[PDB]
Amino acid sequence: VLLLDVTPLSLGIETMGGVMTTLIAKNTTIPTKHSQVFSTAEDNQSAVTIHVLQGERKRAADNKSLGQFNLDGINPAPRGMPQIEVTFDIDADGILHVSAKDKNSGKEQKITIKASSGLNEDEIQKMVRDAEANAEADRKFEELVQTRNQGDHLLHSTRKQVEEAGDKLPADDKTAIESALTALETALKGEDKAAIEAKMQELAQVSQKLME
Amino acid sequence: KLYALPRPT
Repeated sequence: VLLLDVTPLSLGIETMGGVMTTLIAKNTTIPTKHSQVFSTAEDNQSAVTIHVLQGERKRAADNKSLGQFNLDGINPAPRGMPQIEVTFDIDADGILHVSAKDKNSGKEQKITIKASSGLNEDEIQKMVRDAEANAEADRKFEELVQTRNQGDHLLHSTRKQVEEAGDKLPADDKTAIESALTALETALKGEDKAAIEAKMQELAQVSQKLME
Repeated sequence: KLYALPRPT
């Protein structure tokens, strides 16, 4: 065939840190189904949101929002534990169906998106031109986030491990940590990846007695 | 591998 229907922009959802995680690649012939499993950003999280996006940018904010819904009734468990199956399916007439199911609870939710939604051709071109042009920055962003999320996590973990102990060591151990949890807390707010890792490391240091 | 979804409002 010399011609076929495709979905012209990548399709996905928003993941922790406000990054887009793709789910159907641009220029994928339709119809088509894809599924991917996800978890929860943090501990004891009973609900998630699924924000459906169209585009080629690493910033979820930079892409086109097709919609959203919540998935509730998830059993508060530790982060990474729940298994939330998300599925994007585009039928032959370009209708997009997005489902999310929590494998444990069996809780499921759904949204239907009209083929005509999203970005027009002019807008399509631009996206693509824009994505390419900002490739370096989108990369930088992505990693920034990957670091930010490791840190967020180190954060709750370190806090969980301390306020977990009694012989919190010479409390001088405890104190160095609190003073390092701050530095990190603050570093995190920045856009500078190195500074985050650099505080993660200092934190990793004055935590010997807690890592043990 | 494994991605992470955040909390609603």
